[PDB]
Amino acid sequence: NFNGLKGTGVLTESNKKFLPFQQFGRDIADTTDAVRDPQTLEILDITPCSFGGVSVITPGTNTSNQVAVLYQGVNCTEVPVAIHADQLTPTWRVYSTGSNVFQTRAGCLIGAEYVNNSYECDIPIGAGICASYQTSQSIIAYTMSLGAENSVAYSNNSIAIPTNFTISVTTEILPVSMTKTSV
Amino acid sequence: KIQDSLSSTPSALGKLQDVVNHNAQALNTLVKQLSSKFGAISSVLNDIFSRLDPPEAEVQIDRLITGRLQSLQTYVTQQLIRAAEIRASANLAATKMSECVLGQSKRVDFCGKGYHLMSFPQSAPHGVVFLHVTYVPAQEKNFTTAPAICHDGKAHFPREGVFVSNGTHWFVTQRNFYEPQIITTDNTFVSGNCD
Amino acid sequence: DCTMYICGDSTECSNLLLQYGSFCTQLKRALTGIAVEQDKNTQEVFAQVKQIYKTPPIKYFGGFNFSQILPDPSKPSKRSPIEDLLFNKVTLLICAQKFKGLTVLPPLLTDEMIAQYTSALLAGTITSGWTFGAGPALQIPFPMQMAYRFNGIGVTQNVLYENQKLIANQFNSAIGKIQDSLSSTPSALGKLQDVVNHNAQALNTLVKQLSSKFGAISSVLNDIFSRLDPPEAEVQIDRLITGRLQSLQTYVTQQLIRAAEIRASANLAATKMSECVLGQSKRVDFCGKGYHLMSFPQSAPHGVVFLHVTYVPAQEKNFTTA
Ligand SMILES: *[C@@H]1O[C@H](CO)[C@@H](O)[C@H](O)[C@H]1NC(C)=O
Ligand SMILES: *[C@@H]1O[C@H](CO)[C@@H](O)[C@H](O)[C@H]1NC(C)=O
Ligand SMILES: *[C@@H]1O[C@H](CO)[C@@H](O)[C@H](O)[C@H]1NC(C)=O
Ligand SMILES: *[C@@H]1O[C@H](CO)[C@@H](O)[C@H](O)[C@H]1NC(C)=O
Ligand SMILES: *[C@@H]1O[C@H](CO)[C@@H](O)[C@H](O)[C@H]1NC(C)=O
Ligand SMILES: *[C@@H]1O[C@H](CO)[C@@H](O)[C@H](O)[C@H]1NC(C)=O
Ligand SMILES: *[C@@H]1O[C@H](CO)[C@@H](O)[C@H](O)[C@H]1NC(C)=O
Ligand SMILES: *[C@@H]1O[C@H](CO)[C@@H](O)[C@H](O)[C@H]1NC(C)=O
Ligand SMILES: *[C@@H]1O[C@H](CO)[C@@H](O)[C@H](O)[C@H]1NC(C)=O
Repeated sequence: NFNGLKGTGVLTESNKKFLPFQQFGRDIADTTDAVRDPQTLEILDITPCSFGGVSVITPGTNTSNQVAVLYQGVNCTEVPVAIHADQLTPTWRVYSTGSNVFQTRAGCLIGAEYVNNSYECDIPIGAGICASYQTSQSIIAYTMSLGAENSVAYSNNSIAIPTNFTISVTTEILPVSMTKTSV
Repeated sequence: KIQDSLSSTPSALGKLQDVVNHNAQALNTLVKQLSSKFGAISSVLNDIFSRLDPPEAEVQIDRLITGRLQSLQTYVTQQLIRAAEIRASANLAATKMSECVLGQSKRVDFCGKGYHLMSFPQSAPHGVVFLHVTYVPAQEKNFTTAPAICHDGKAHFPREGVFVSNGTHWFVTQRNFYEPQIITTDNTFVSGNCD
Repeated sequence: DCTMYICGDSTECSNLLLQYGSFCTQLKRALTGIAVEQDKNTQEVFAQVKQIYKTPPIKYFGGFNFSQILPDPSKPSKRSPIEDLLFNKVTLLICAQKFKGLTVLPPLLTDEMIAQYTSALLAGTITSGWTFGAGPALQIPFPMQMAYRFNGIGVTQNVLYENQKLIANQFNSAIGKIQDSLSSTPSALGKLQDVVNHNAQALNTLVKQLSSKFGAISSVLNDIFSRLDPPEAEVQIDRLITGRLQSLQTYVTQQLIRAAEIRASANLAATKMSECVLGQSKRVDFCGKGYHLMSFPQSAPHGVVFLHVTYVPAQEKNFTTA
């Protein structure tokens, strides 16, 4: 509440210069980014707290009720510190001290272990990580498998000619029109 | 096989099921915004005419009316964008029905994966389902090949086909099949000295 | 994140925002669909073949030079020199300023996997040809693929072999000139810079919009709560919340239009990759100015580059006809 300024945030030491008459500091969006303490002169940098999205990696309700909460775009040390009574907006704080904490480029997937094998991507975590439900059952996260490597040969004299064929059929569903409506 | 396939997996008709689902959700959320105050005393119309006095009765029912006009405007804009998407998709069916069905199209991976043979249109609720027939090679053998053959001091390029060899004899064959024939003048044409 | 953007960290604005109803749910649902479409665009543009072929150990492809395109072993990324320039020229504190509920989710396919896909596409077409797009890939010596690509022009095969070297020298000189010309012009990749600049300026305008008074006495929510008693205050905060709501809706609508444009471009790119690359096209002015021969995909930030090859008659002589 610096000199009558009701605001919430984190106060840290700032090296920015102040002109002698200047007191406050402002950014492009008219948000106060610096103050001078009335009692003692100093440079303080107001920075907002940590925030980020939360998702749920759940299989079908039929299959099971084991989930895997992904905390997106946050430094992973915070949710250890977030383990407290009435110190986190989500109520299910008890899950924070849950299963194996894993680290990704997009965030921490609290509730799933990382296997080292590669399979097809079922549920995409983000930035090259995909989760799945596998069997003693659990949600496991791994790296995508673009496909099985194939090594086609090559030489100054080599041709590969097919000797047999298989007539195949496929399908291609396409919308053609939507529901007419009026108001 | 097709009969069985669409009967087994339930995620096949996803495309046509998504359009009707989107329309149903849009209509449902449109007819659900009639019970929100939009920053007014109440969402009941005759109630908001009844209690508040005439000078600010409007300062409230204009709020309601412009809010509902904004909701209608959002629904209409969403429908114009969706209809543009459908029209983009609808013109990819007229072209497919024109080329794949009424002819043989040589555009790669347009009328199905592999070499195209024909197609069969079928109807579906608010859509269409094509049924492409394709020619896909499968078992292959590798032979030794040469660019040309000089016999009388002159080159001999293949008319239609490729020169291959099974280790003892040279043959000229087709490309997307295996049919060896003895190399003859009817399959070769000359293009100068072989040096 | 409406709550964070439209309203401040203050609790009071949250209730009034809830009174307006499901304005926000509609918005997140709208900007998630956009993200899914964005992922599917690259998925369908680059991943036509699901078998990841590997580059041949040696590079003696009948006199032709594929060094600037084929992966560079030196750098850990298989990005090749032409990709290395394209990545450098695109060049994409303001991101830190996005504390106001605005984020940029990462793409599902990282640059390494995109590079591997572009390497598979470009490493199957130099040893197999057009086959690997229809069924089982079959190898065929590379000089020969070319003479079965002249034959589609209407010119017999007796040109590429009969003048094998000159075509090789012309192709090498052409690829060098392409690299130099791409390096030169400041606006060669401009269009690509225009896309990212449009996105950046849209975000910047959306950030600056909350400084506007929007007809209210102030643009700071905490101060307007503190100085103004609540019954009158609700008017001014209604003005602010409505203004920022309209700004957010305008941003979402503009993003929808731009996403439709990008989706059309992505469909065109998929058609070009499945027609110019995996086969020889006969559509005039589709795969390059002239009689088309083949194409090379190359990755780039938020886009693709095609190196369309073509064959153009040169010196003419006139005669008498019957
Ligand atoms: C007020 O605080 C300042 C800063 O420490 C000090 O210099 C000054 O003497 C104080 N005056 C009184 C009356 O406390
Ligand atoms: C769960 O199983 C029931 C009974 O077989 C079935 O009706 C329902 O569709 C299933 N739902 C899911 C999500 O698997
Ligand atoms: C969090 O910050 C620490 C301190 O620099 C760093 O070691 C760690 O890698 C960071 N983690 C993430 C996910 O950014
Ligand atoms: C046979 O092909 C290999 C593969 O590049 C090449 O290095 C070699 O020179 C070729 N042989 C002849 C005689 O050209
Ligand atoms: C080719 O494949 C078909 C597929 O079953 C098989 O029946 C046939 O025996 C194979 N060989 C020939 C020469 O057709
Ligand atoms: C066919 O390919 C295999 C594997 O590359 C090779 O071992 C074999 O020698 C080839 N056949 C001929 C006739 O060269
Ligand atoms: C090659 O084909 C000829 C044609 O009859 C046959 O006589 C010969 O045995 C074949 N050789 C091999 C190695 O298949
Ligand atoms: C291809 O070009 C590079 C760079 O100019 C050169 O180092 C390399 O030797 C060339 N290779 C061939 C086969 O010409
Ligand atoms: C066409 O050929 C004739 C002679 O054969 C020549 O006089 C005339 O200039 C030629 N046409 C053009 C446009 O040069």
